[PDB]
Amino acid sequence: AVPSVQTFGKKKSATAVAHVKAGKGLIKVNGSPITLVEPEILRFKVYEPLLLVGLDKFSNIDIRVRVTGGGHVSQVYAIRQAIAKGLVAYHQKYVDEQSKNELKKAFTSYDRTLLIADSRRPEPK
Amino acid sequence: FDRTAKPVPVITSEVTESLEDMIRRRIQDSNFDDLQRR
Amino acid sequence: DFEVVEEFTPVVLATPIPEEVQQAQTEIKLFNKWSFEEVEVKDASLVDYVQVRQPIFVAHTAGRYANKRFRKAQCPIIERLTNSLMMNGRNNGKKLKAVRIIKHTLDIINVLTDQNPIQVVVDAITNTGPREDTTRVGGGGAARRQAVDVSPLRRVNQAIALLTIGAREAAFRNIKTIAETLAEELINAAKGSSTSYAIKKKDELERVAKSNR
Amino acid sequence: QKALPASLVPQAPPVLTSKDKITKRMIVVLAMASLETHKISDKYVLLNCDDHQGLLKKMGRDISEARPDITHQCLLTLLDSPINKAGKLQVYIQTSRGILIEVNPTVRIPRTFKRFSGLMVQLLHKLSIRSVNSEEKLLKVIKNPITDHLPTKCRKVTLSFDAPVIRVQDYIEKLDDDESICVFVGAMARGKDNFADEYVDEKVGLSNYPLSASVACSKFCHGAEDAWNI
Amino acid sequence: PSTAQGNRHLVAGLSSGLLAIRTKKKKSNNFQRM
Amino acid sequence: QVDDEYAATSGIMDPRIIVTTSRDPSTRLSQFAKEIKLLFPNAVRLNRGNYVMPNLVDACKKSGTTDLVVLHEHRGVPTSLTISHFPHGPTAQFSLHNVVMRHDIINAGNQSEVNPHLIFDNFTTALGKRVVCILKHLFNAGPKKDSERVITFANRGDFISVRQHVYVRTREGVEIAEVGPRFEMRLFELRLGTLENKDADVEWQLRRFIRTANKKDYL
Amino acid sequence: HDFAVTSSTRVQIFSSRTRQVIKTFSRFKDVVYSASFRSDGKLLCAGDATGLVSVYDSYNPRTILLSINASTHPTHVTKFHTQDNKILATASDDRVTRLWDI
Amino acid sequence: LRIRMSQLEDALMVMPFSYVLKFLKFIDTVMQNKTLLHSHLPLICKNLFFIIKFNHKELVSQKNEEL
Amino acid sequence: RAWDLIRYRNFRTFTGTERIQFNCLAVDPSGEVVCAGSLDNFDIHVWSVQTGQLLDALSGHEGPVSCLSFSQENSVLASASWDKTIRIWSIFGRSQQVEPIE
Amino acid sequence: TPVTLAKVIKVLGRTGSRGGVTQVRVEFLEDTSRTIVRNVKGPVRENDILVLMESEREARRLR
Amino acid sequence: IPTHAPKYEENFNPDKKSYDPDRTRSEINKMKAQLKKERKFTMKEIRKDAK
RNA sequence: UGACGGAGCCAGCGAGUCUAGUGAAACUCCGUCGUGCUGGCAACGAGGAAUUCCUAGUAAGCGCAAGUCAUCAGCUUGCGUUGAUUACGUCCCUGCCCUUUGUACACAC
Repeated sequence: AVPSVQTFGKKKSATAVAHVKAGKGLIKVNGSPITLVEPEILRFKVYEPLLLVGLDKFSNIDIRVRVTGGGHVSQVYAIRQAIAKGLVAYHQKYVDEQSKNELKKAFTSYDRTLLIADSRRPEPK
Repeated sequence: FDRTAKPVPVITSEVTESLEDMIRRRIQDSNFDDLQRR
Repeated sequence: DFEVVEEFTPVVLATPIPEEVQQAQTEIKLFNKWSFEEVEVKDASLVDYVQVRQPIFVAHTAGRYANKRFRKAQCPIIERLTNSLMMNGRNNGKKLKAVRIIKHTLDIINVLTDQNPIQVVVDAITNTGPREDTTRVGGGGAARRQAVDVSPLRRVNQAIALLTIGAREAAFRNIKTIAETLAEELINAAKGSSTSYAIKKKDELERVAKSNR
Repeated sequence: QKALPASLVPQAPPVLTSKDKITKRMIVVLAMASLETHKISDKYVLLNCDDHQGLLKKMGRDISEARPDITHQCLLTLLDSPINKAGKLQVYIQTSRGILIEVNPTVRIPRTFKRFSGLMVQLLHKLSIRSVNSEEKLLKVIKNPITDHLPTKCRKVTLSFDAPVIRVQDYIEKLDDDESICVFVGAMARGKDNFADEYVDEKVGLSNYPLSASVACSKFCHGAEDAWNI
Repeated sequence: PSTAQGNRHLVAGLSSGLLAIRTKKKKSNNFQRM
Repeated sequence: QVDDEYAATSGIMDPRIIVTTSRDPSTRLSQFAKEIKLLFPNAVRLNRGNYVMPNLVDACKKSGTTDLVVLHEHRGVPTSLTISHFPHGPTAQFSLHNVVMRHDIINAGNQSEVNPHLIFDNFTTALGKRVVCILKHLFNAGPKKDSERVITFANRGDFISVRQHVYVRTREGVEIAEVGPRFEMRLFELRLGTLENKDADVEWQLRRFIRTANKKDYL
Repeated sequence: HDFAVTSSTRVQIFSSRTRQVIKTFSRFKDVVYSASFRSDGKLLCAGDATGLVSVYDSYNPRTILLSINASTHPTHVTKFHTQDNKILATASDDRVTRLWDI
Repeated sequence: LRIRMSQLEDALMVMPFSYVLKFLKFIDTVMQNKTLLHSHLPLICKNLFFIIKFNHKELVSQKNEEL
Repeated sequence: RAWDLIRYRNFRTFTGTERIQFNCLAVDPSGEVVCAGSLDNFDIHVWSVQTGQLLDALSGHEGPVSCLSFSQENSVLASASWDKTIRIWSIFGRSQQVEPIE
Repeated sequence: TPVTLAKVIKVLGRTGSRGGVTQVRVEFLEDTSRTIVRNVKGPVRENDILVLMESEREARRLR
Repeated sequence: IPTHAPKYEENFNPDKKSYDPDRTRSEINKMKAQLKKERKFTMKEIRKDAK
């Protein structure tokens, strides 16, 4: 019944599903808040989808992320990818396309690996 | 008693000179087998 | 005069976010402490090789810099310092330990010399990197050296190498750790005191090049 | 107006090694030493000019180049010099076969020759020699090149006979407060004084006469003692 | 010090080997809408 | 003649070979793998560590490599090699028994790297023709007729002796010299898909435990 | 809101709300004499009877930040500048005080 | 003449500007002997035009009426 | 195939070895090499123009090569294909370098 | 000693230089028209600046 | 500088082992090496004549 | 880069009525110590000369499973976790190879 949006963030074998919907503004990773995501030195790697665009985008929506697999740093990279492209997809579908591609421009100017992973490797020289 | 399979051959001077003068004969008469270009 | 309103309600979230964390949406600082603006590279020819113009939050950009030739000239120089810090057989792979001791050494660089530690480490790079060197012109192995110049990417490479391995040998079996020896090394290399391993090694390389020029 | 030290009782000087690249010192490098070992069948020896007629000619080399006596009598002179007792010197040697040996200041090199020969056999084959009191390790084969072990601020000169002659006292007070001095002296019987071209920026000499090896060492040491007030 | 803003202290350490500290100290949303 | 999954590019195109080790190899296996990549030409070596075999196979067969040689060891001494031909082709996997390598023995100089000549001795059965085709379509087609290195795959009772020789042709005969690794390899399995799955249909694999095992060759 | 008490061979920081020792500095070799905080309250200098000024950071006794080796005589008073931050004045039983840039 | 056409554009690019100036002196002397000017016209044209086309920025900043 | 627009002659014809149909091409600035991509082959075919031979077949796309273009200044090849990937090939001078941008 | 800065305008190719050392052609920054041939040690490309302790010396080959 | 005397054995031989001053631990090390080489040679020979 | 003592946490392989699934370690945090070897007068404190291998999820660190007709358990093969430095130029040295009519159709050389 609610406007909701589901995205995916992947690094090596971690995978994070982020559901974004309209709400009061709560960002929850694995049930716990976002301010508990260990190893606590990469908590700003998790935070930078919020601090790159401002918390006034997150003031009206609530995100929840479920992260399985991987290790510590692969899980924080999956979390930040899921949060970033979930915010982009929510502003695409339920807010205007101008804020959509402003968010895409800001995340892509920081690093496009917030939005597109580096996936299939190696190179056979 | 009995055993499953013939064990691995211990390489001797006579068998190495056997395949050695075999390939002497072979590369003398140049009757070897490679690929050919298409 | 003229002022723009662009938020129209004080932004409050349901998950409480710390005040310094939500203060970090106006400027990106390294570890939320050290600002990247007014951090210039005070020696030209090394600007465009020591990169301080995209600010980061932690020295763990997992981007790929080793698949084109001069692509590591735009890895941020804090992260190049971190990656060069995590090398020997004992400490291979341990980038989180390297990031944590880089955080500790920037804190104690600032508490000793009360100035910007990113500016201190950038000055240390641009003072450490040797501006001349010798190759061994062979002649089959005739032991004679000929002085060559040295490109700025090699100067930044050898600067980070000299600083980090000087911090290792200075922390080898003394009371100080790698963070404190690296802090002393970066401070002395920034001011250029000739008490550091790194710029003593630079002065030796440049003097040998001046000798068999 | 200036006070005394708080403790007048004389401490021993800190013995310096390659693990201290900070302190100003004097490195003396005995280059092209003749330290090779050989088998008899049952027995191992160090190659002399005198333990054989033609073991060296069976090995190909000539007998005039198998002289460990002169690096022995240089090592005695350097380690009985007062600068070694004061702790401002360490002695590196490098064999003509390219083997670098670090020599501690704390070592007591044996005074006769064949005791030193039996010491050099075990050093060359066990790569390490401990003390009788077995607490530290005081004669050891280390890894080439020597510039990995020399101090980071260190002027490296070499000694010869055909060079602009200097005086050691004013030459050493020319250099500054943290610069050491690495003096490559050749421990050959004869040869061209080019054994260390790739490490050295200054090739100097001490006399106008053909100077023996340990006499050149003792001349440079006594000049250093006068320059550093020892 | 001058800006103590809390529990304020006078401390004196003696030559006897001890330390003396003397301090001076310092319903419903429906009902509320009604 | 050339069989049904090699006939499209038999002599049209040069091969492209990857040579790679098992997982975290020992130093003698790395020396051995360098010897295999400069045994046969247009082969390069790839450092397998933390490579999954499905995405390794997929990266090879979309980069365009023809085939893969995976080497397995036992405390230095290499024990197996698997040859996987990539355009959904066959894998012949072999065990290696008497391995003597030049990096172990002697600095006898450098090798020759010419497109070599190839000798195949008494591969009489149809399985012999199959293993001849899979062993010689990892070599370069059409060498010069005065190429001075030859290699030999000689069957000696299901134990393929593998050697490499250089030669000149003198006035009274031909004088031979031994370069590179000698083996006796033996096929323990063929199957018809690539290395990724092991769900592929088996064309041949040796039956060790049947009671008529040691009565015949290429059983 | 905290104060450092210099007893013999240890310096204890007490809190001004519980009056118990929150933190303590015990790795001195002889009698520690003076212990003062910097004007920013971020680090703590302590002069010791062997003439070794050791400055730690406050609220972390395990990270000795630098050990100035002053005179061989006992150093009896060590305090940072009250205006400047990076200079430390140590007087000792050598009848000479020293200003050190840290 | 004896340098080859594949490495001629490298042979003319290696040489510095002092050698370019004396190359111009060489061309200036050689087009007075009109025998070996006319037997090497396209070679002189190719080399001279590549030389000043490559070194054009420095040549037009030289200040000497002799040149 | 190549066309002289002076003598109006088709002087060169380049085919592959696989009997595919070509959908896009790209030439060198210094026109030594022509390059062409198909929509059924996933390879890029690299022909010399001076001789007529097939100089290379660049492989690495996992989808039909939709478009080719040579950079006019530094002469790097850019191909882009339906596997959602643009790819940059350094062909000239010992590199054989591939950079895939997803 | 006063030092000078010089931007690479051309990495010289097919010179017979010793490996690990590449000849290069640099123009100055105080007068951006005059060049000099130097030969550098690390990896170098065009329009990057390198630091000359002297500029009174043209570079020969190394070999 | 203090002056220590160097510990070394006279008439050194690397191929012989060091002279341990205990005749019941040097002996067990000698006979452990002896059983290892003779056991290895013995079972190598019996498995190759089994082959 | 230690040693004690607590705590938080993160994988992917693997399921025969057969065996005699939950969970990893490195990591992260919080208290405590404090850096001159071994015996019933032996070795040893990161290993000489030489030598081998190596270019991105690569070197290296880390654990967990399996045990697939050959091989392997004095171990072998998988699987994930963490993850760099330096080349990415050059034929100067060492070698190996190719060509020496341009042929293939213009233009140009």
